[PDB]
Amino acid sequence: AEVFYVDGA
Amino acid sequence: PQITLWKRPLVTIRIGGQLKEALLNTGADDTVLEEMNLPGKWKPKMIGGIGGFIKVRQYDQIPIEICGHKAIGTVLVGPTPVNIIGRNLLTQIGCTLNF
Amino acid sequence: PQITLWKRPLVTIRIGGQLKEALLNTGADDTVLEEMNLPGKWKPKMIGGIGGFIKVRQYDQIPIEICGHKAIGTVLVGPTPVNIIGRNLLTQIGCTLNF
Repeated sequence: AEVFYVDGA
Repeated sequence: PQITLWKRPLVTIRIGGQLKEALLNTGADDTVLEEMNLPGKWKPKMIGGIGGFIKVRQYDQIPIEICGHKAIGTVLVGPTPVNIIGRNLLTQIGCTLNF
Repeated sequence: PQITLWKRPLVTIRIGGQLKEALLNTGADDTVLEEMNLPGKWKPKMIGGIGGFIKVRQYDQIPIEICGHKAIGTVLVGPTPVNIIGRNLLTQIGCTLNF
């Protein structure tokens, strides 16, 4: 399964 | 609309001249689209996910319609496996989390 | 509550008797927390996102209070950048997206 956290730094 | 979270909250977006499926992503600061050959100037950027960082192309002031709601903003393009609508655009469409 | 998205949707959670901050993440299928001890048996698992895959420990049927709402479900523990509450638990507390 998948976890699409995105950190914009 | 109200979107339930039993399944991935995918909706239709319109960007440039393309309709695409995208994931409404409260866990994303930025909007990240699967590789596509957009015209326009861009700046390189690196964005982090659970597994590490990836390189993307940052395009600014790009019109994008999300489920009929018009928005305009920064769109990142790179090798993401899914189109991701991030907070930068979810705010523009008046999207909230509710419970 | 109704939660807007101009800032990351961070909330206080309680788990294993301990308080932590966590990110309400509609772009996560599963819940992943930073390295910690949880009681009971776990199973090794891998999960993916931007940047690729990481190894995690899967604990099932773990109670967690998110804000003041009770959930009992699967919690993954590993080297996630941030504590993430995923759809498996967001559904349990009645969370939806609205625009």
